[PDB]
Amino acid sequence: MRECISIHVGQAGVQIGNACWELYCLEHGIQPDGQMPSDKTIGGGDDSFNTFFSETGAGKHVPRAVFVDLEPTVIDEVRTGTYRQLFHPEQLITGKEDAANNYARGHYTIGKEIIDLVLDRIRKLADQCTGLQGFLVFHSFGGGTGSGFTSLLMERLSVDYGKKSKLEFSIYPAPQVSTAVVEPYNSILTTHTTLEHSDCAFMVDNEAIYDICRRNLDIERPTYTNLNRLISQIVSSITASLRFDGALNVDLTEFQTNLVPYPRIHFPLATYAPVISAEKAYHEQLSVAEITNACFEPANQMVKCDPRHGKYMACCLLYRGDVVPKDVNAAIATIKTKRSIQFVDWCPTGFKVGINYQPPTVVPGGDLAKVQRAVCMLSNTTAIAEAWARLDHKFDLMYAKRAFVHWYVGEGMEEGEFSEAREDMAALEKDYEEVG
Amino acid sequence: MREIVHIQAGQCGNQIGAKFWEVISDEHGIDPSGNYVGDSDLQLERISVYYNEASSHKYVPRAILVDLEPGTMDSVRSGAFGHLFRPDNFIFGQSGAGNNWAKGHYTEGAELVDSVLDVVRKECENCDCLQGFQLTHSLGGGTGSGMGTLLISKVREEYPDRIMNTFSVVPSPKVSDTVVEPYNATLSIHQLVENTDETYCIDNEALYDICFRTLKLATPTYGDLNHLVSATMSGVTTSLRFPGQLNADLRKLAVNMVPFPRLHFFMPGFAPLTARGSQQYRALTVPELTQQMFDAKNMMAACDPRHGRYLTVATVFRGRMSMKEVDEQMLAIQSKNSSYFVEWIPNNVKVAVCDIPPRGLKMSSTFIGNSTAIQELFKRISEQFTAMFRRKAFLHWYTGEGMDEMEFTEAESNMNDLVSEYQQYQDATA
Ligand SMILES: COc1ccc(C[C@@H]2NC(=O)/C=C\C[C@@H]([C@H](C)[C@H]3O[C@@H]3c3ccccc3)OC(=O)[C@H](CC(C)C)OC(=O)C(C)(C)CNC2=O)cc1Cl
Ligand SMILES: Nc1nc2c(ncn2[C@@H]2O[C@H](COP(=O)(O)OP(=O)(O)OP(=O)(O)O)[C@@H](O)[C@H]2O)c(=O)[nH]1
Ligand SMILES: Nc1nc2c(ncn2[C@@H]2O[C@H](COP(=O)(O)OP(=O)(O)O)[C@@H](O)[C@H]2O)c(=O)[nH]1
Repeated sequence: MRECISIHVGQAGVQIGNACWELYCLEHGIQPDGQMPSDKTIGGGDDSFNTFFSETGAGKHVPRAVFVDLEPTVIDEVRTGTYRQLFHPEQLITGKEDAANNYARGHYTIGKEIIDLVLDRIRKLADQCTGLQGFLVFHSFGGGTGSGFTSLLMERLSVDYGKKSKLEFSIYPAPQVSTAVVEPYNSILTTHTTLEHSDCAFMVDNEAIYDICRRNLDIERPTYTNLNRLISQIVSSITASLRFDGALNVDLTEFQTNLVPYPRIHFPLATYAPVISAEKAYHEQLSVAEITNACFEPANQMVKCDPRHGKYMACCLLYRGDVVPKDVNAAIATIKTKRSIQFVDWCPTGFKVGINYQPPTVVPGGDLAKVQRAVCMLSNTTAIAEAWARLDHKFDLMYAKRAFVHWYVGEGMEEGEFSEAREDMAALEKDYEEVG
Repeated sequence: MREIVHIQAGQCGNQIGAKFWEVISDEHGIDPSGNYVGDSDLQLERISVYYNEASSHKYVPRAILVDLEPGTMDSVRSGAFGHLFRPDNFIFGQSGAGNNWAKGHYTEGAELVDSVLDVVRKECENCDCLQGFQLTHSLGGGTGSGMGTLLISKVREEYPDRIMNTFSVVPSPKVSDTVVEPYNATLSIHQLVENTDETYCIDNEALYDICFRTLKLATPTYGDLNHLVSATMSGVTTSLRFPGQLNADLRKLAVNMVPFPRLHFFMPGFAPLTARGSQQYRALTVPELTQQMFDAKNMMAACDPRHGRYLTVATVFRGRMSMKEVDEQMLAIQSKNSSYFVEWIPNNVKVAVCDIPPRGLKMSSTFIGNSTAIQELFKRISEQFTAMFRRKAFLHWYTGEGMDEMEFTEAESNMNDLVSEYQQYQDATA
């Protein structure tokens, strides 16, 4: 009874979406030929899985998402991958030439000649909706397509739909899988023009995902199928709230309300704990108290920043299977050991919990195996300023001697944009640092 | 007297006032089916104050219940005495009333003020003369604070003459899930000071404090505290409901009580503190009532009056009682506490006596004071508001919903000026 639309931009976005949509199939029992025996095959739905699949009279359960790429190299792969028959006759978006690591080329030159088609597609999809909450866009700060076009898309959407919210999932690109060197300019130039049209954005750092996969997954060569699968698992876990059924954090509005205090501070940090290694059959057993104890370890968060230096806003949680709220209360009492915990004086505290009575789903033939309990703490820390400071150092270095600047100026951008965005990010990091 | 129209707002209002209707309806001995059970005329001397005849000359309560969260109708029609009301004023919203002002204050609710004025005028047509109004609400959430202030202003426009009284519940950190309360409370009392005639500060902080530190209940629920407030506000209404020697009325209560032109916040109290009992009770007698009437842990505001002064006083005693004895102890209490009371109005501590016992207790009373201690409560609320406000917080919700920063600033200016007024009248001399 509340529709939802997602959208994928860029190679990273489309790959993550590929890795996520089949997880989404698995979770509800949806299968490329599945039928979910409790339905009428004609709109049989309006449950929490209706928000994505707008199932047709053919009992197909077609989704609500489109994929964007300036030059077909991954969107084709999903067009001829595994769930081929799962998408409409050329509903997807294919271009002819990428922005090539150039924020400007996607922000002023190329996208400004393809965007109208994207908006037409988004509107045409939304018309079939009835109660849309907002958009969930997938992009990255690395390239110029998944960044310049994303910011331009933000502007266009906020122009056409300002009332509705639109949650974001982003990647803070790492030197380890750095496919460019002009990422930091794109990152600043995207965060600066994101705030005024953003509401709540999640960053998942490929530094962090790479570290997790290399360390606790026994993989030394993280292709774009390993890190991609891990991130898909995290995204499914976070959106399970609205996805499976009703509990804490039903709606995107509710995301904002219980997460974001201050519209300049809307980058929640997500932690996880169950990192099942591999097909390893037997290591030991597991306890809910154990995983909630682990969800405080700095090594197990989706973005590298040590929060024992700062204060939290609102530390929500989710769980899968084996309800035991008394154990949860004991867990809060234990973590109250105040060795690495804090809250903020002005507003009281709430560790809202919502339980899903389904054990977590796993990739069948992947680098994981099925477990029974799961949990994901979305702690809106003040420590998330570490990432911005780290990226500011590099942006300042590169802008010291005006490196690469021509590749942006000579395409429809001015010189003052760089300076003003740097100042704006300085104000933003000041706005984080002052809270306390 | 003339008739009274009762107005009920939100979940808190609906629950508290439904329990209050139950309490008095038992007190006036009326059956759920509208059947008549009372055994004397002294019960129905002032039944016309609230209840109106049916086609079968069957007396029916006159009240209105307002909210926007459509799940409250079934809560109304599922109480013990819930179906008592007329099936014409169960008018509610249909899409929730999330605790945001200017949603029920500006955005919507302002579209149904026509509906609520229509219903209130419709049932005051059957009212031969109008006395005043009874708005029950709380200071947190739209349905509740915002609708209450909007209704107050609207009926003040339409009926500038008659009296306007209301019950205020101030949410507290001690029992409160949401946290957007202090903004609601201050935004409310700003309208409330300048737009109503008298108001009762039915607090939650003091309520929880005493219930947990003496009554020692594990989980203060919407059941227990509803019972407490319904009982106390029934005790307040008794004086009008009963025929008394201090034969006070709403206009008379205002004239006697109201000291300044902006200080009309009362502190309803109760001497024989009562939990959910079964038998008759453990016995209580006169001097116990005398002492527990004006104790430090029996009111509904977390303040010690000995740190302040009373502008006025009032009481309404219950049960078969020695009037001369009562006057003797009251004379002593006004004699042995010379500094406790203001020197501006001698012969302020008024007293009345009632006859029908409370339906469950033998000898009780009802304290309705007007102190200078209420500055502690107001200062508390304003300080927590400004702590939430020095840095913005969710304030984007309000600004995008219709207000500006100036309204917040002026609400704080008004509250701190009010606290200054109470401080000033608290430090007079001779
Ligand atoms: C610093 O970050 C923090 C984050 C959260 C917390 C505690 C966190 N916070 C709040 O939201 C409290 C007030 C903000 C208001 C805001 C200011 C009103 O405009 C709201 C509104 C309502 C409807 C539509 C549009 C707008 O929202 C709400 O009351 C909503 C109700 C609705 C969404 C069902 O949610 C809740 O009532 C909750 C989430 C069940 C109550 N509980 C909480 O544990 C503390 C901190 Cl410190
Ligand atoms: N899918 C995926 N992408 C990643 C990962 N790590 C980094 N990337 C990013 O993938 C991006 C490639 O897509 P884009 O950023 O859109 O590249 P572009 O040059 O703008 O355009 P295309 O190459 O046509 O997509 C780079 O910016 C990388 O930073 C990862 O683990 N998975
Ligand atoms: N329901 C109820 N709420 C109370 C009571 N006493 C205090 N409250 C507080 O009043 C607030 C409820 O506001 P409400 O009227 O529900 O706002 P609404 O959501 O706009 O209807 C909460 O902060 C409660 O803690 C009571 O006896 N009953």
